[PDB]
Amino acid sequence: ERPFSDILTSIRYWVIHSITVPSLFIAGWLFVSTGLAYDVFGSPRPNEYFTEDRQDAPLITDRFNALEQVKKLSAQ
Amino acid sequence: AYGEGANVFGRVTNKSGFVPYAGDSFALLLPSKWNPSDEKEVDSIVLRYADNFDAVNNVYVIAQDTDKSSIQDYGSPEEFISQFGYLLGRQAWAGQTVSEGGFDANKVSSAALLGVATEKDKKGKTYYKFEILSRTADGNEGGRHQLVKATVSNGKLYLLKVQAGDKRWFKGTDKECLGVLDSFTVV
Amino acid sequence: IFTVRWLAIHAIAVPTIFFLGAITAMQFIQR
Amino acid sequence: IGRIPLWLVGTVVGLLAIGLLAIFFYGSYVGLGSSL
Amino acid sequence: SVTPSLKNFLLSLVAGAVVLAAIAGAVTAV
Amino acid sequence: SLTLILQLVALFAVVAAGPLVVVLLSVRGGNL
Amino acid sequence: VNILGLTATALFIIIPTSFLLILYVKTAASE
Amino acid sequence: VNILGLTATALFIIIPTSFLLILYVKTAASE
Amino acid sequence: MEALVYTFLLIGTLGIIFFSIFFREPPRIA
Amino acid sequence: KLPEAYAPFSPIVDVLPIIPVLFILLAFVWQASVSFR
Amino acid sequence: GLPWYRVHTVVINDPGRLISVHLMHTALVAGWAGAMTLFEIAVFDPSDPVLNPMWRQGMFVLPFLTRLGVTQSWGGWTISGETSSNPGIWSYEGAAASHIVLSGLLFLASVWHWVYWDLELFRDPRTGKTALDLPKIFGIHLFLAGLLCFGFGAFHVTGVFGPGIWVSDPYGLTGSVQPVAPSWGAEGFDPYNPGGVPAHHIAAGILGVLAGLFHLCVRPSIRLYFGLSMGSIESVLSSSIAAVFWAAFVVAGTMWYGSAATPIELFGPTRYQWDQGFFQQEIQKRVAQSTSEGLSVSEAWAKIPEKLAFYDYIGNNPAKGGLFRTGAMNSGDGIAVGWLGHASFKDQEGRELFVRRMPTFFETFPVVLIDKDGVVRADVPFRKAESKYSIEQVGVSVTFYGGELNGLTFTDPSTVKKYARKAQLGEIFEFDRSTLQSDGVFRSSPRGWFTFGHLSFALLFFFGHIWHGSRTIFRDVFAGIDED
Amino acid sequence: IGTYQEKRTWFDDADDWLRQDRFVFVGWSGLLLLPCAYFAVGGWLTGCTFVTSWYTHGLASSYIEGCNFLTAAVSTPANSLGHSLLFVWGPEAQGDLTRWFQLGGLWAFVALHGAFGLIGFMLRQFEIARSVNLRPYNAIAFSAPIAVFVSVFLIYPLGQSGWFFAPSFGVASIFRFILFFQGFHNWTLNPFHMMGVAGVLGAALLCAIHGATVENTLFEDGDGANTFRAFNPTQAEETYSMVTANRFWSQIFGVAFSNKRWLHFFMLFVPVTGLWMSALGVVGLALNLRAYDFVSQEIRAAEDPEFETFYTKNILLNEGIRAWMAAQDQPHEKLTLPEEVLPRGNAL
Amino acid sequence: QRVRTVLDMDDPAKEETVKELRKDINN
Ligand code: CLA
Ligand code: CLA
Ligand code: CLA
Ligand code: CLA
Ligand SMILES: C=Cc1c(C)c2cc3nc(c4c5[nH]c(cc6nc(cc1[nH]2)C(C)=C6CC)c(C)c5C(=O)[C@@H]4C(=O)OC)[C@@H](CCC(=O)OC/C=C(\C)CCC[C@H](C)CCC[C@H](C)CCCC(C)C)[C@@H]3C
Ligand SMILES: CC(C)=CCC/C(C)=C/CC/C(C)=C/CC/C(C)=C/CC/C(C)=C/CC/C(C)=C/CC/C(C)=C/CC/C(C)=C/CC/C(C)=C/CC1=CC(=O)C(C)=C(C)C1=O
Ligand SMILES: CC1=C(/C=C/C(C)=C/C=C/C(C)=C/C=C/C=C(C)/C=C/C=C(C)/C=C/C2=C(C)CCCC2(C)C)C(C)(C)CCC1
Ligand SMILES: CC1=C(/C=C/C(C)=C\C=C\C(C)=C\C=C\C=C(C)\C=C\C=C(C)\C=C\C2=C(C)CCCC2(C)C)C(C)(C)CCC1
Ligand SMILES: CC1=C(/C=C/C(C)=C\C=C\C(C)=C\C=C\C=C(C)\C=C\C=C(C)\C=C\C2=C(C)CCCC2(C)C)C(C)(C)CCC1
Ligand SMILES: [Fe+2]
Repeated sequence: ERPFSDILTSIRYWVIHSITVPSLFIAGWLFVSTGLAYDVFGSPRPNEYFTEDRQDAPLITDRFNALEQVKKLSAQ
Repeated sequence: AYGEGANVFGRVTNKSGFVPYAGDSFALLLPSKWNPSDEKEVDSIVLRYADNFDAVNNVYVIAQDTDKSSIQDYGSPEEFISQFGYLLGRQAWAGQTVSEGGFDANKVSSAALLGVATEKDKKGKTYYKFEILSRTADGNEGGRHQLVKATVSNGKLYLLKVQAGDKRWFKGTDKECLGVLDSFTVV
Repeated sequence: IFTVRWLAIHAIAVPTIFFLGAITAMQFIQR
Repeated sequence: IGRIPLWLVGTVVGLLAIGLLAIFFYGSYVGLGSSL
Repeated sequence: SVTPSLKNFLLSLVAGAVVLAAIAGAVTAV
Repeated sequence: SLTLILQLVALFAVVAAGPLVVVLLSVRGGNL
Repeated sequence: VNILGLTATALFIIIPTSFLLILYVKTAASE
Repeated sequence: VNILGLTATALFIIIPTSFLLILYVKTAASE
Repeated sequence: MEALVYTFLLIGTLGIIFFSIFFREPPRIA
Repeated sequence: KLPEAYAPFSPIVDVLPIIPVLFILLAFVWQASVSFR
Repeated sequence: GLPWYRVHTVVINDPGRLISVHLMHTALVAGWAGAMTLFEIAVFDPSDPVLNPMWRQGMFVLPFLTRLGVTQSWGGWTISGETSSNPGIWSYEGAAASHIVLSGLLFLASVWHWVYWDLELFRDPRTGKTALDLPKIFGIHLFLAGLLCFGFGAFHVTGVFGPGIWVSDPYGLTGSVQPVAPSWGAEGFDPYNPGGVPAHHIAAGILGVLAGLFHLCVRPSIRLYFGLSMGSIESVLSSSIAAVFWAAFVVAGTMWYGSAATPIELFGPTRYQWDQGFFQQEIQKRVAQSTSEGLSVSEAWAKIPEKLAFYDYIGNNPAKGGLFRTGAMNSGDGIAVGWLGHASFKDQEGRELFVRRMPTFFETFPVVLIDKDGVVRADVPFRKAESKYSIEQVGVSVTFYGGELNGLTFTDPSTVKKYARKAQLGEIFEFDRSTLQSDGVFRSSPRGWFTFGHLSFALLFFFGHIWHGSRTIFRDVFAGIDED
Repeated sequence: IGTYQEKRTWFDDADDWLRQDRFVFVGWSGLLLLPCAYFAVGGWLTGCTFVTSWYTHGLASSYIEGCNFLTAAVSTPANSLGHSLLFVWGPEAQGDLTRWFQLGGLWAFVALHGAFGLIGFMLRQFEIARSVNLRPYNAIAFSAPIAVFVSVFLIYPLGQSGWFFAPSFGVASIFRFILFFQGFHNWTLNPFHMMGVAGVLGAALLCAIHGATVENTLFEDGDGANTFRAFNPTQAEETYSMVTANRFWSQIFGVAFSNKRWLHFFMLFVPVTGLWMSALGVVGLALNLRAYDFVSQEIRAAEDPEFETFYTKNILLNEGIRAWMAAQDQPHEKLTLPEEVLPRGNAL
Repeated sequence: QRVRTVLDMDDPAKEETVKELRKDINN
């Protein structure tokens, strides 16, 4: 039945998980360090926190054209 | 959201807390944690900055036109200060009271002059620097210190005040206020 | 294997360590 | 099967988690959002 | 005429039907 | 800074001292 | 007197009415 | 609502207390 | 007028606390 | 601060406080190693 | 035996008393309706239909009376302003008398059904045990529901036989009861379009008639019979209470957001209209037109209707009262007597300042004066010490046009502060207060109280539907478990 | 079923494969509960590490900005969007996930999927209770958490201007929402809220007193100091002396329980009643219907400058709360309130 | 007549009017 006792103590289970867990850790490291989260996410970096046009917090103030509005109010 | 790596293992970029800024015919150091406010105080304001925590820690500049030649034509520091009493704030309470004490009759605030100065520029132009304590009857924030600096450009008499709370003055704002005050260079 | 317990454990095992390594990289991100 | 002790496995997992918590608490004195 | 909102509605509904079919397949694939 | 590396190796020395003792005593005889 | 009389009337129409209802139900539930 | 509060609080006390008392003595009458 | 109502209803509350404490239903061991 | 004789020992002494909390953790390790007898 | 919370389960399997208690509940509801609108007519003040409408007096069932077509009264007055020369039999308290006689008839029928409970109609000829033919009963009831919906949508609202409905202009000025033609397109699905209601009820009635016929025809299957606890009447109970708090959430939403059958003139405004500047935008573009072509803001403010300015008031907001600010809105702020005109504030140099409108979320709000460019020029000084924004030193005068005060410019600091505080709430109105002993705070609209009560009732009925679902599926193990 | 042949079909095969013993029970309710709950927890855990609030509330609410666990939050959509559901395909985003995140649409996504997850969890409780046939009082008690969830995450924003006034998914954001009701609504003085807090502290009372009493009036069952092993899973006899408990509480408190069943049912009864009354109170708050002002007390405070009370102190502190709220909590109002108009006391 | 002048007239009063929420992407 393998009730969480023999599984963690099994060398066969440990060997196949000696690669996948570090691979996931390295991929998670690189996903933030390479800025892919910044690219596919839309989150602003601290260097591009503010634009030259506005020194203050952004305001959408719209409901329907908010897509192109956040396009022109984000950090490009 | 263009593709570039994160900032890691390359030391810090800014720690001094001051970010340079220039406007029209002038340039000074502004605090990096302060946010400029759209609340224009006087009718002749070009730039104004303030702290996001408390709006008391604020600063702005004045671009009023001049009719004289220079601040030297204005004369002594006391005579120069005595003409510009609108910057501190007039008392809107007019009823006579003696139940507050320590101040003049029908007065709830006083302007305690903490100092004057005569600072010269690179060649010959003087940078008037003063310090005025602006207390109240209740002593809100333990009073307010007025750090004013003035100079003469090609017209456009430029005044400054770094108004800040007195509790902030001994709780970690005096050095930043002095750094703003001594960097008000007008060319 | 690919059992129900396998999928249930993996769907909460893989992404949490992915974001965990993300936070680990994210702590050392300088200014 | 039982070659690596379960208490040993739990000890390794716990030390990994505790050191990671120490790293995260270290991340409040440096990096982003660390008042510097 | 046919609005982009209505087009997105049609795409969302056929996507939901695809999701339902995928749920059925995943539960019948033991 | 050398103090950081020696801090980390001292931390390694103090985090490994316990498990090494308990593992060696678990594999060598008993009476623990 | 416009509402104190209302309160007096309310107390008079309830308190003995409630007392009578207590006694009546105490007898009615016993066979 | 100076004495409208009086009449509202009065009836809010009265109706459940009379109701509960009636059904309680119904219970207690049968031993 | 309100103070009388507050006092009366609160002393009634504490009195019925007393009633529920002392004049309660005695449980049976059977 | 540290003197001239003990100057490189600051990273050594920097680790000293965590000994008792790591010690109660060691006690948990030993109780887990005796299989919670 | 049965505890106090199970008393009505004495009539779970007795259809005669089930019909009887339904009849007497119907009687009590009809009697309450009649008594409530009698009380509302007794306490209603028709003195000013514009500045003191029914929703400013806390009238609750009367706006629903005026929604379906009953507008006149036997007292010789109509809410729209006209005089009911021949109001007819169907007045407000005439409908009350109809409700009362219906309640009496229903109560007598309830007593009859209680005393005659052993009716062979509830006994099936197969075995003689107590049973109800639930599929055919539902088919019949759905057929009657479809027939009534189709009739109400084909004759009442169409006006070929009935009175139609109350339709108002977008800003709620005129208002009228008239027949409405059906809207068979997407405009019919426009929630603010009254042309969809006849089409909605006609299509719903046709579909209900067909569904009831199919139910009368085809019987259900064994699988759903043993799944949904079909054999228990409690399944019908759980499904029906599910439907009614569905409809409760529907009515709460449509009352809070406004729709075609929710007129502002009858049920009060919405807080979203105030937060969206609807009446203010209407007034100001009615000023822009006829000000851009001469006849400037000195006059033509009297051209602005007084109802519109009453609508542009935060005291008219339905979300400005409290949980316990109890009663009529007039008992809250006083009855409006007249409009003093739009306040125009000007400082010492000449720019026109404006007072900031009060957000609905605040009970109190500071008074500030902002320029056209959006930066505050003055404020009511709290500190008044080392303050350089006060009106006493800025020099702002207030002027009024088109109202009881027209062309009058006040320069005194106390009165300009007071009228700025009054204009903080929106338009400027005078309220009579000593006639009803007004406390001062704002009350809530009948629409707001309706929405609050129905939201609470919908939550309670969601709990009831969960409990009855448990009761339906678990009818076998109530008293205990199988212990094996 | 029902002594008829009942030829096995797709429904029968699905039911037989679904209601069976596993490590995680799938059943029919797992068709909704598992995907909806998985999506909700994934969206929230993604939001507290990734989603910036700089374009929704103009704040920082994730670990990518340097926030900690509490200040990280899935932030609500902007009030300009009103009560829009903010679909990724809808007119707000139109298929663009990247800017759908910046719109705050995942707030509505996660709230919707969490409501469906609550529905699926209650349905899972009902399905398990049907599968092995005992009363569903767990679902009866679970009726109150979903009431709270609906009444604070949907009813309040739908009654107010929009989702911006709805709470955001995050501990410090919940704290902001809590102080928002403290200032704007006087939620402490609300009667239904006092009903709820009384019920919840009474639930804590009953839980603590029941656990302590049971563990303190236990029978012997021993010959060993570890009483935990004194209990056997298969026995039909009492493990704690209830009559001793009744005597102890009759002599300590004056009243005591005479029934385990009524004791446990009242333990169930107190928090469900408290949470339902709190839900009704926040439902009342959803339409700006508050227990804010006591009319008579504010009147006598107005015509009496000496009449100071704690209630009037609370009222004044609340308008101070709101005066400091408006500017930095309502960007879409852009309330540029100056420093002088802010109410404040002497010194400080 | 001009919608821009009434826009700047509604703005100091409130910043949530529907006409301010529509076609304000130019600002
Ligand atoms: C348990 C399955 C399930 C359920 C019940 C839901 C339910 C829901 N989702 Mg969701 N979703 C799911 C799985 C599910 N989802 C999965 C697996 C994913 C990952 C791909 C998503 C990703 C997702 C996103 C990104 C979003 C939703 C959203 C929504 C909500 C609105 C959906 C909508 O707008 O149209 C409703 C869809 C249906 C009713 C599907 C039913 C299909 C009908 C009955 C058939 C009609 C189609 C038919 C083929 C027509 C073509 C005819 C032609 C051939 C002539 C809704 C409550 C939206 C939301 O949360 O709002 C904020 C949203 O943006 N979902
Ligand atoms: C029309 C809907 C409806 C109907 C027909 C029923 C019918 C029934 N319910 Mg039920 N219930 C409902 C809705 C409904 N319920 C809702 C919405 C809830 C959530 C609050 C409940 C919660 C509930 C529980 C917890 C229980 C029942 C039970 C019962 C059964 C016995 C009732 C009884 O004798 O208690 C007697 C009730 C009283 C003696 C007085 C109740 C009145 C209270 C105190 C408020 C007073 C209201 C006021 C006078 C009128 C306001 C009405 C108006 C605002 C709508 C019965 C067949 C019981 C059961 O299932 O048996 C095991 C059971 O314990 N119901
Ligand atoms: C759908 C239900 C409903 C709704 C929405 C309304 C709405 C309204 N009613 Mg009405 N009413 C109703 C049912 C309803 N009523 C019923 C069933 C009756 C018969 C008893 C009445 C009898 C009635 C009268 C006589 C009057 C009104 C009035 C009003 C208006 C004034 C606001 C108000 O009610 O005060 C505030 C509302 C509340 C405070 C709600 C209370 C919330 C709960 C129930 C608190 C109570 C719980 C607690 C346990 C009670 C203990 C208190 C105790 C100590 C005294 C308002 C628009 C007044 C009016 O304008 O004339 C038409 C008026 O004089 N109503
Ligand atoms: C001869 C029948 C009749 C007629 C002509 C009227 C007429 C009237 N009634 Mg009334 N009423 C009746 C019977 C009738 N009633 C009965 C039998 C009762 C007891 C239950 C009531 C109880 C009652 C009350 C409490 C009140 C009225 C009120 C009113 C007045 C306003 C109606 C209103 O706004 O409410 C709105 C009516 C509706 C919204 C009807 C909606 C029907 C629901 C939503 C059906 C949906 C479910 C359905 C099964 C769906 C079918 C499925 C489909 C696919 C087929 C109006 C003049 C109001 C009034 O002002 O007092 C005088 C009011 O307070 N009545
Ligand atoms: C904040 C306090 C609090 C939390 C966190 C909590 C948590 C829980 N309660 C449960 C149960 C219950 N709650 C109950 C009574 C109560 N619960 C209470 C208070 C709480 N209960 C109170 C006060 C009562 C008294 C009435 C009952 C009666 C039950 C159960 O039946 C059940 C149980 O067995 O208890 C152990 C569990 C099942 C939830 C689940 O899987 O749903 C499935 C759905 C999921 C996971 C989707 C939810 C996603 C949410 C809605 C949206 C995203 C939110 C983020 C994940 C987190 C945001 C956090 C920030 C806001 C700070 C869960 C661990
Ligand atoms: C002049 C005066 C009088 C001055 C004082 C005035 C004053 C200020 C008055 C205000 C006070 C007042 C009443 C205000 C509060 C108003 C308000 C909030 C009302 C409360 C409303 C209320 C009904 C809440 C409903 C919500 C809800 C149902 C909670 C009820 C909580 C409740 C009663 C729980 C039980 C609490 C508790 C004490 C537990 C004891 C139970 C008990 C004896 C268990 C012991 C026990 C354990 C065992 O394990 C076994 C085995 C046995 C056998 C056994 O027994
Ligand atoms: C017999 C007769 C008659 C008469 C009749 C009548 C006269 C009736 C009536 C009646 C009436 C006159 C009625 C009324 C009523 C009322 C009601 C029915 C009510 C109620 C209730 C409720 C439901 C409430 C609740 C509540 C409270 C308590 C408070 C507030 C809150 C609440 C809501 C909770 C006739 C001639 C016809 C015929 C022959 C004989
Ligand atoms: C002076 C000095 C010294 C000494 C010291 C001492 C005196 C001692 C010790 C020691 C120690 C002290 C060691 C240790 C270690 C430990 C560890 C490493 C731990 C652990 C654990 C964990 C991590 C976990 C656990 C758990 C829990 C709690 C839960 C459940 C179960 C488990 C098991 C999982 C030396 C020489 C070093 C050098 C330097 C200085
Ligand atoms: C978003 C989204 C989505 C979904 C997703 C999913 C469904 C998934 C997931 C996911 C997840 C699910 C994630 C996660 C995370 C997690 C975490 C981050 C964790 C944690 C924990 C912690 C950190 C703790 C630790 C500890 C310590 C250290 C101490 C002691 C012990 C304990 C354990 C407590 C998609 C893409 C579809 C699209 C739409 C949106
Ligand atoms: Fe127990």
